[PDB]
Amino acid sequence: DSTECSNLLLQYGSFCTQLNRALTGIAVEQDKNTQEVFAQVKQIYKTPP
Amino acid sequence: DSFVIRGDEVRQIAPGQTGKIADYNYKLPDDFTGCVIAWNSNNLDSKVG
Amino acid sequence: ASVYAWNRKRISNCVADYSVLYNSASFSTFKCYGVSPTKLNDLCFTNVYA
Amino acid sequence: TKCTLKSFTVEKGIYQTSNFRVQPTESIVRFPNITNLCPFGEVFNATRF
Amino acid sequence: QIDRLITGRLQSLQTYVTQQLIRAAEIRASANLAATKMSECVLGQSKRVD
Amino acid sequence: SALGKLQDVVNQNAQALNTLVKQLSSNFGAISSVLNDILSRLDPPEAEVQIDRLITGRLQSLQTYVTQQLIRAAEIRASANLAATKMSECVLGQSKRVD
Amino acid sequence: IAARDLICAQKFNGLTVLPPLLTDEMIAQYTSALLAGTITSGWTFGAGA
Amino acid sequence: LTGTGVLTESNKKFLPFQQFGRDIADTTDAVRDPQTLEILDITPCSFGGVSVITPGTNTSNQVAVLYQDVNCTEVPVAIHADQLTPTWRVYSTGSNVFQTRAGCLIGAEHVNNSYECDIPIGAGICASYQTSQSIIA
Amino acid sequence: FQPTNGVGYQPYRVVVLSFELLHAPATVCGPKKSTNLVKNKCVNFNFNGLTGTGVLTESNKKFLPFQQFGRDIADTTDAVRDPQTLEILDITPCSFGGV
Ligand SMILES: *[C@@H]1O[C@H](CO)[C@@H](O)[C@H](O)[C@H]1NC(C)=O
Ligand SMILES: *[C@@H]1O[C@H](CO)[C@@H](O)[C@H](O)[C@H]1NC(C)=O
Ligand SMILES: *[C@@H]1O[C@H](CO)[C@@H](O)[C@H](O)[C@H]1NC(C)=O
Ligand SMILES: *[C@@H]1O[C@H](CO)[C@@H](O)[C@H](O)[C@H]1NC(C)=O
Ligand SMILES: *[C@@H]1O[C@H](CO)[C@@H](O)[C@H](O)[C@H]1NC(C)=O
Ligand SMILES: *[C@@H]1O[C@H](CO)[C@@H](O)[C@H](O)[C@H]1NC(C)=O
Repeated sequence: DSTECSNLLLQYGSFCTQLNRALTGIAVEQDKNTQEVFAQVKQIYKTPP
Repeated sequence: DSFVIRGDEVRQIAPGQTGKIADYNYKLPDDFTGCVIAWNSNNLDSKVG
Repeated sequence: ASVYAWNRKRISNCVADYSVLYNSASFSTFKCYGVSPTKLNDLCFTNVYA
Repeated sequence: TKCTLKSFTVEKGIYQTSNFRVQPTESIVRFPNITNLCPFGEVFNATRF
Repeated sequence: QIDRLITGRLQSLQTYVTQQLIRAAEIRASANLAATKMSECVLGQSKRVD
Repeated sequence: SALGKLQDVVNQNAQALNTLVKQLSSNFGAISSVLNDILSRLDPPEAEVQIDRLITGRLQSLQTYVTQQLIRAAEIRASANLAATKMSECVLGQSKRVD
Repeated sequence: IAARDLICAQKFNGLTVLPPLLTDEMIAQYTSALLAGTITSGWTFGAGA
Repeated sequence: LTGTGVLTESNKKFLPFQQFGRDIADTTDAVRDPQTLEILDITPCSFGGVSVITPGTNTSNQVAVLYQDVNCTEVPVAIHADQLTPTWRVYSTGSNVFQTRAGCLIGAEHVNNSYECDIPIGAGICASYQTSQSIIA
Repeated sequence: FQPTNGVGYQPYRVVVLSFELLHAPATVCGPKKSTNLVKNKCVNFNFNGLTGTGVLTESNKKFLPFQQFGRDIADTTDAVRDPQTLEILDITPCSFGGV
């Protein structure tokens, strides 16, 4: 809640943008891990009695 | 390093300073480690006439 | 000029040699902000206002 | 998104964007209910220090 | 002071990112093992021992 | 364009290089973003702080680029391990695994 | 917890938790489909039809 | 203490020798108002928990926005749509509003039929550019 | 003002010289004497107060009349307008570290 935010963004925003892109890549990697573990066969079969 | 100047030139005894003393008379290095001491001596140095 | 109406003068198309001021005037205060006084000789200024 | 990525062309996908949309227009000042002026005449203009 | 504070916060976030890289590498190894076991033992029969 | 996994590599590399050269344009809390102005306007005893701030900011930007390269290299290494396993098990032989 | 609100990000100074792409219901349905297909078919589950 | 943000009323209780509050110790979350002795907590004005779902600029220039971890009824309050430009008021509310567990998605048309995922929004919700020609979720 | 006043009550004449460094073409310069131009060689150079070390080549860039310096990435001065001859010279770093 600084009184000047746009100046601080223009001086230190691309650093945090690269770090947030790194964290987003990690999160996407976690999603791909879940998909490659559970979604190997994309066929839904109903539970038989 | 002992000498006598006038008052307006005491500001020139410092690293990174310019002036008449700092250019032509006495210059201190940029990486200077030491203490500059200066005191008024109107009673001693100056005489009548 | 007075301090409430200070005199602004443009300095241009000349050579800024302050070493000619050594003989006549002694400056009690000489403080340079954004530039070092030693590097003042080897520099060129776009517009100068006194 | 263009200002966050520093590019005029963005690709397909989802992008986290930093704040550029809101700018404050008004300012409020809240100080305690104090009326009297500080006795700097007693501190600074005393007959003896 | 603002440069020092923001640079310190950004360096702390960078160390957090590197810790996340190590944790994501370990989780990726575990997920690769889980996917290999899913493809070789759930979806079929494996001749490997243990 | 079903080759969206190979164009994405080039796009990600270009986006990382852009981000790096955009961080390089910042002045990192100095009087200028170019070293020549600091050397031209300031004597070394007070120019050294500005030099240290600018070079430290550039080196931290390069470090973030390096960490992004570790993430991209880890993803590419996973894809390359999958490709090598499929080459050894399906091109060079027959696989009993499904899908 | 699937219920975390905006007030949490302010507490963590910016850090937010992104929810996974696959809901636990969708992961459980993948697991149930794998179980039903395995028990019903065996090796022909992944081969299609 | 100068700053820029929004204030809400707080249920916190201050000791008589306390004036400011800092739960995270790098941001003053709460403060005691000097005139009226009520305690007001300070939330940052920045709402950066918004993600823009877009196709290629080469393809189209229309977008959707996912406001993360907020309810769809509180989207104008959270983003302060009164102080925004009228172009951002298009994405503040409208007919194309979908409440997901990841957040509130405005600007994309919800469809009951399901397809494969190309732009992962989250919590089982995905977005695509499909038919005139518009963004569907 | 009186001549018998104290030092702090005595007249003080103040001249404040406001500059602008290394952003526009310059009309006022320092006492340093200009020398010859050595093209296509590694040399310490000083153009309008801008000091540097590198090599210079002739450039095909065109400068607007209010422009003096050139920066593609804004952390290194690419091209400069030579103050005597109005040709534009672009500056390459002397360091060939690509070995
Ligand atoms: C300080 O005291 C002197 C002597 O009475 C008076 O002339 C002067 O106005 C006072 N100044 C202030 C600021 O009160
Ligand atoms: C402060 O002064 C104003 C102006 O008279 C008044 O309206 C307000 O009630 C006062 N507040 C307190 C706490 O006394
Ligand atoms: C989109 O890209 C193609 C090349 O892939 C180009 O021919 C076309 O002009 C582009 N269109 C726009 C609107 O940028
Ligand atoms: C959002 O507000 C509606 C209004 O009644 C409410 O029914 C719903 O439960 C709220 N959602 C969340 C996640 O709080
Ligand atoms: C989708 O399902 C909802 C369920 O209430 C229904 O109201 C709506 O008409 C359906 N839309 C389409 C296009 O089937
Ligand atoms: C500057 O003066 C020298 C000496 O007369 C001359 O040789 C040179 O051509 C001049 N440069 C100009 C006019 O640009």
